[PDB]
Amino acid sequence: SGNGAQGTKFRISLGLPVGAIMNCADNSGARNLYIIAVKGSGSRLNRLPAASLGDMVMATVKKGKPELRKKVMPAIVVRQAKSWRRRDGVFLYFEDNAGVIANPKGEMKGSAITGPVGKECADLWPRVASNSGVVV
Amino acid sequence: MGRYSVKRYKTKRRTRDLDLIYNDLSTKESVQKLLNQPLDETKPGLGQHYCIHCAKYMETAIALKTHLKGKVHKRRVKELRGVPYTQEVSDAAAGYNLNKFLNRVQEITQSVGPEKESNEALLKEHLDSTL
Amino acid sequence: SHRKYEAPRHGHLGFLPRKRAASIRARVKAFPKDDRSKPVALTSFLGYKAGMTTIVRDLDRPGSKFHKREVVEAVTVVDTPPVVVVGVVGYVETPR
Amino acid sequence: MRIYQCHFCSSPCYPGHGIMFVRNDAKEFRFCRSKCHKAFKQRRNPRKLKWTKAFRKAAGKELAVDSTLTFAQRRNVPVRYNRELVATTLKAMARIEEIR
Amino acid sequence: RIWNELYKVIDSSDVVIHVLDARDPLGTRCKSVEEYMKKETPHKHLIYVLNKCDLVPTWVAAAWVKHLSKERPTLAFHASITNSFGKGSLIQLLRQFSQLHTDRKQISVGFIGYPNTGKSSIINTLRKKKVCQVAPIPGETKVWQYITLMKRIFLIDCPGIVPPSSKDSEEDILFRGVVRVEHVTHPEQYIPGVLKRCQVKHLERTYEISGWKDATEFIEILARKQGRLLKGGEPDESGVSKQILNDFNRGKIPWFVLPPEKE
Amino acid sequence: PQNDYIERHIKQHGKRLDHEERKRKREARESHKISERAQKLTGWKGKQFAKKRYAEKVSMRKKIK
Amino acid sequence: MQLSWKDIPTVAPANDLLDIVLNRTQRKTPTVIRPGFKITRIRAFYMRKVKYTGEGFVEKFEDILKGFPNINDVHPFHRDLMDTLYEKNHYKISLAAISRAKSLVEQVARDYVRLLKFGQSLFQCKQLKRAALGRMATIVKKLRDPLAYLEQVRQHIGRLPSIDPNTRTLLICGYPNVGKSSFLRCITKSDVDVQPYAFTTKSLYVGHFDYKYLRFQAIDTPGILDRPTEEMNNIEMQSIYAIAHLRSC
Amino acid sequence: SQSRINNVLNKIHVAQPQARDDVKRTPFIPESVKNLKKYDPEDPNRRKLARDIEAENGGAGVFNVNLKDKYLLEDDEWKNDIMPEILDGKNVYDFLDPE
Amino acid sequence: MATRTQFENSNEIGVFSKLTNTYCLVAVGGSENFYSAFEAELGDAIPIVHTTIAGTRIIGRMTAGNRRGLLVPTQTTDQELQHLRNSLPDSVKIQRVEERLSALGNVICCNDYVALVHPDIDRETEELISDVLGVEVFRQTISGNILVGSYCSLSNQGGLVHPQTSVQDQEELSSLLQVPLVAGTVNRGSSVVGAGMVVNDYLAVTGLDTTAPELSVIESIFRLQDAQPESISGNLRDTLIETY
Amino acid sequence: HRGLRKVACIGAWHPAHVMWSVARAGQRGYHSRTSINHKIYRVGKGDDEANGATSFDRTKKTITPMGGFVHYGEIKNDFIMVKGCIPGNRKRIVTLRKSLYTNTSRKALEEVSLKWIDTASKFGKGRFQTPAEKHAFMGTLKKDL
RNA sequence: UGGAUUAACGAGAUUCCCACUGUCCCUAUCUA
Ligand SMILES: Nc1nc2c(ncn2[C@@H]2O[C@H](COP(=O)(O)OP(=O)(O)OP(=O)(O)O)[C@@H](O)[C@H]2O)c(=O)[nH]1
Ligand SMILES: Nc1nc2c(ncn2[C@@H]2O[C@H](COP(=O)(O)OP(=O)(O)OP(=O)(O)O)[C@@H](O)[C@H]2O)c(=O)[nH]1
Ligand SMILES: [Mg+2]
Ligand SMILES: [Mg+2]
Ligand SMILES: [Zn+2]
Ligand SMILES: [Zn+2]
Repeated sequence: SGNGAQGTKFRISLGLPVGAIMNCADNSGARNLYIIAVKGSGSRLNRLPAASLGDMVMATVKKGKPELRKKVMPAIVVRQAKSWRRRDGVFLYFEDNAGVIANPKGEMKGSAITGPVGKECADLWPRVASNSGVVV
Repeated sequence: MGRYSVKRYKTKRRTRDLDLIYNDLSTKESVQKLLNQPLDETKPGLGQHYCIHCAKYMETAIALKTHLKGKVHKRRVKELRGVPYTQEVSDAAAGYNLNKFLNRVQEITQSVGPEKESNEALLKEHLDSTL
Repeated sequence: SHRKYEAPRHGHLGFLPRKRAASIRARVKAFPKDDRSKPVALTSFLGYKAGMTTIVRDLDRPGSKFHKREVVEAVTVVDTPPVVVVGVVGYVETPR
Repeated sequence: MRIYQCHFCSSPCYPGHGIMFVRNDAKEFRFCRSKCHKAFKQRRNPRKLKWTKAFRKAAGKELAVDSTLTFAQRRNVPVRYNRELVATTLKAMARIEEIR
Repeated sequence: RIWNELYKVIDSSDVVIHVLDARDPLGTRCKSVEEYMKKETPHKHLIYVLNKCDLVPTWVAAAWVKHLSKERPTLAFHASITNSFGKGSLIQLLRQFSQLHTDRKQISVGFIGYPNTGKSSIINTLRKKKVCQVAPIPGETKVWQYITLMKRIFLIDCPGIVPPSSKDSEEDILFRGVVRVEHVTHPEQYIPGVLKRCQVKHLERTYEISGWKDATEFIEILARKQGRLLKGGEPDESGVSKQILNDFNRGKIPWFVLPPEKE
Repeated sequence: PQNDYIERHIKQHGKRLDHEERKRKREARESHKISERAQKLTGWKGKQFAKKRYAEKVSMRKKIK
Repeated sequence: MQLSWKDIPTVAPANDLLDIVLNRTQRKTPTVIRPGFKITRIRAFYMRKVKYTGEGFVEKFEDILKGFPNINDVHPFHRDLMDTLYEKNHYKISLAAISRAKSLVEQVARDYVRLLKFGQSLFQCKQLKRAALGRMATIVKKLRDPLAYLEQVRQHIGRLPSIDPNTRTLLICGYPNVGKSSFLRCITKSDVDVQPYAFTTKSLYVGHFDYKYLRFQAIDTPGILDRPTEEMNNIEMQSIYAIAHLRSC
Repeated sequence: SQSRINNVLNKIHVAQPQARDDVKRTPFIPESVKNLKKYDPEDPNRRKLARDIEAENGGAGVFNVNLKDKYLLEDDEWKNDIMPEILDGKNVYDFLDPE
Repeated sequence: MATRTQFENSNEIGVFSKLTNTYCLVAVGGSENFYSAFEAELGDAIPIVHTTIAGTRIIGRMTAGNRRGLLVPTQTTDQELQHLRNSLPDSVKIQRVEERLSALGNVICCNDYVALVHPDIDRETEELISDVLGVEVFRQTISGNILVGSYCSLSNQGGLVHPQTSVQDQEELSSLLQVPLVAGTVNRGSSVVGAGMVVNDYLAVTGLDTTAPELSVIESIFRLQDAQPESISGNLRDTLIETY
Repeated sequence: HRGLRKVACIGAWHPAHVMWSVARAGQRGYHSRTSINHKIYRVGKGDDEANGATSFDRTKKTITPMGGFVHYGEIKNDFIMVKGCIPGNRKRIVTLRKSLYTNTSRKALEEVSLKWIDTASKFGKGRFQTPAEKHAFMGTLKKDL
């Protein structure tokens, strides 16, 4: 889960195992991200932790603002590029994996997200539904 | 399904959906903006020397000089010729929003396409003047 | 020596032995118990499984995320023509 | 409950069929099936593939600009749910199907 | 595993030579071992050799000894297998020290210090053959060993040590060559560090380099000039950063720091 | 709550209506609960208990002498 | 930390600390070793016992050190407050005793393990085990008085209120039996005594109240008698240091 | 401080501008709120306030609310009817329109 | 009349509610506590609508509208479009839009006379808003911050902007609006101002932890309680400059 | 060496036996299971025209998908529509018993009200629910004139 | 203090970066 995620999140596919390199979506200056652990994971021998859309992970800027590295910050996925199943049945998917940086309560670091954002992620976190312009 | 098609047209290896390309070619200010393109450092040519019909960053002046005179770029030049297959093509070819289809194709056949072709002409002349 | 890392057992031991059934008609082993004041009513019914299809239903599931929203999901279709009675059988309870 | 026309096949795709791809320009391309999904991926031309309504309806095959084919505009002004209106609609829809 | 051999040579040694490097003695001392030495075994006197002196001009080669000899011998000596200036101050100091223990039948003496300071090199210059490996690689020798010379002064060396403080450095840890530059995944995030440490003149004089600013532009300049470009066209930043740091360590770029000057 | 708040509470409202007949009976019953814990309490809790009670009886003998 | 430290675990008295840590090393380590096993296995058995016991004590102590509010160099108001309250001298010297004991038990373990890697028989190593553990035991048995003091200082400072030194304040002071607490109880939501006797309180009582949508704290003090600043109480020097440091009406 | 006064001048100095045209702009207060009497938590003569409905029906996670039953049509009788939403194909709504 | 409340356990009232001088849209999550708090003072004067936009609860930041009419995004389904249609009376010209960006509530902050709009809105919409909403549009940006929807609340009385609005840009915006502005802050220091409160000509609902200072300042600018007409903003200068 | 799709250490030193819980190879499938708590969505009449139609679809169609079910004929008699799967493949005889207790889950009290019953073809990727639809969409063919 | 610090070549030894991938998450399917 994570704190600040309003309401319960059903299960969607797991597109971003640990080691994935997604994009940074907001205008915080970070250019891309790296996932080092996904919060709320399970616990199973050999099962790589994996991240879905709307999840909150622990990312590190692999390349970006020269003044942001060496630290690890909570990130929130907003695109996935692995066909997940919407409920009113249609398997949809995106063009690439991308997330936004937020302080652990859920509040945006940057100011505006560029690109479409998952409807499920925007529904779950109410601070993406405020700093997003294109809800899927 | 085998290897070529998948390890080429994978979601990590996309082109730029030539409806976007044609949109970017219709309007003169977009032509000039994507043509000047203040220097960046990741893209291979570092900004300049970039084909606007395709979506590729040719490395150098000579590289683009030859790229324009080829069968790939000519293939895409002819690919970008007519109405670029909006969703409304596929939704009016089934008896739905046929009026929106007609208005759009009317605009293209009468108002937008002339400026598009005129601008690809002017862009060719500019590519020459630089090259 | 003990075990280094722990993982649950692979499989379920309640379902053993994993052997072919005794028949195709799997048998009912327990019946809704009884009540000798309800009107007589059957407790079981046997039919034939025929395929599986899809459905979209509107959800009235208060307090749920999909309240007043549509939901698509699968259904099985079992083909159950009328069943017809041919005998009765009575069972007495013995200390065996 | 909003039957969509495949972006490529122009067929109908009912709830639960096919895949949808959302472009970074936020355009939802729906597909009737994997044939059309993969042809889209390979970037073919639905106006040069011979088996698809885009090619037909504007390649000399079955007609397009017809007085029957002007009743299916996506309505964006939703007025009022009148019962007699629904009744006349239900008659007229089958009438249209037969005439076309 | 390392501090073990360290105390093995401290105990089996009749005297200790704490090899510093000329370019940064105040950073490669970090003693907290002499405090232990003086008190648990006072009869070993911690000679100092300031190795790789030439990378420090004669001026600082005097300044860095003038205010430390007031503690220990402190014989600053750059090592070299044909021209080793600084050996004719210590090859006889240690030997007279050997004579002093005339009721010992021998003497055994041991080298200590940071890794990649020059201990194997000092053995090899005082012996005149590569009996131990010289290697720009920081951790080259991984076990102590005895070495015979003069049949009275036995010599021993140990692998390098780092007083484990969780403070005062990560960047100067990387700047002393103790960890190989093939074991850090972030090699370009310290090029700003080298460009804040060393000034711009010798940066310009070395490669040479294009007229520049901005260590990131510096790295792209290096790479476009060197032909370290990947598949179009963004060049090998990791590789060029690793080269700049190999330069930094092996001493292909001049550097030093200044103490209180000539009074 | 600032200072000695439970004591201010006890003086203002009181204790449970039966905190006295519970304490009394707990005490009177501890005499029984001591032997129960001595005839049960196997295996090193019995050792700790026995050594502790030996300590106690020693201290009480010290005190009365 | 600051502002009503209530985050300090609990200081079990010395016999209970001994019980807790020793029983813990008895339960959470293997306890069956036979004379027949390899001498390496025996040495390892007893090494693990000693190191584990050391770690357990050390964490029990490190908790107290990292927990207590660290009287000196916090804020002069609170510094002098716990001065008048819990005897600054005793405070610092008790906590220092605890730090010394922590170092001592770390040393005990780190010597006896270096020893045990030279034991040669189950009996030699069993004797070393009992020896190190008994030395740690007396080291801790010394700590009777510090811990008995710390339990009460903890159960007191936890209750102790939290007045910010700098927000808008309102101090209430004067002689006993005059009406300090009457005013406080009559102005702001609190529970302070009103009974007709002299020292109707014995420590600083607080109460917030709002004004212009802003927060103002009010502080009733016990009060002062004549007391020519030579003889006073921990009752009076609290009001003293309050009226001193806190800057308001 | 002499770097915070100017910083808070933002929120201090708020503009009453000049309306920059001839046109007018007024607060639209509906007549429907005037006669509306304020709500009371104590008085028994307070409104029904559908929280009361979901409490007395009822359950905070069980009340199946009637999302119909409050919308304004010609006759209420067919407010509890159904929209067809589809036919032999070609979803109904796209053909629905007056005339 | 500055009636703080809380969606299920969130203070961002503006992302789960949409309020105007003729109707209200509230999400259908969970229970009728939020909606009951609305109906507590809104009552029966203005129509309330339990609703859903594209099958989510975030409606206040997907729709956008004034008392002349409503404007809903693309991906709303026709069924819920019809639900809104029946629910609201005839005046509210509900209408879908075809747009590049769905979150209209974050790109158009509006009131019954004028609507600022995110810069890259299209021309068809630039005139469609005039068509239905009944205003005049100006592309803008609230002090660099694009997405004018969630960084400048607004009513027919005055507007509240996120605290980093510079004074000169504030003068430009106030000239555009012909009505006051205040660089506000809600919910213990949430920059996003429009997405933490909903407000109109007789009411404002903000979060719960919105402290009394900020509640009081917005009350002064919005002239809700009786009566605080924008001079009390200068009356309370004895507090707002000390608190910072 | 000597196999990879297996288990490596099928036993400790002691015992000198394989325990009944080591999970070796052998017959999979054809067991006799019992799923519980399956919801009955629709009891379809057998004489009725327009089964697969609801109060929304209102297009006359029966629940047999185009070209019948696969490896099974078409539906004619009274049927049951159960949410989810059910053990056993098509053509197989299943038994439906009723619930053995009083389920206290609101998923047992809720009322289902379907909206549309997919009746496309299951034999290949079908897209039209009725042959009338298929015909209307494709238009006439060479054969019919 | 009369014997000392290196291109090319390499089935030589070690470490690393790019491309790439069923090595792995986590297995699935086909052919002889
Ligand atoms: N310029 C210069 N380089 C030196 C000098 N001494 C040693 N070096 C070089 O620096 C490297 C240091 O490696 P070593 O000779 O092994 O000395 P070290 O510091 O003990 O390194 P390790 O033995 O591996 O711990 C050597 O390989 C030489 O190449 C010196 O005096 N001047
Ligand atoms: N009638 C009357 N009596 C008052 C008034 N103010 C104070 N008093 C008297 O003062 C008493 C209040 O006692 P406290 O407020 O406890 O004074 P205190 O004992 O110094 O309180 P502490 O310092 O907290 O211990 C009341 O019982 C009154 O007798 C007043 O305004 N009217
Ligand atoms: Mg070295
Ligand atoms: Mg009193
Ligand atoms: Zn080209
Ligand atoms: Zn096809």
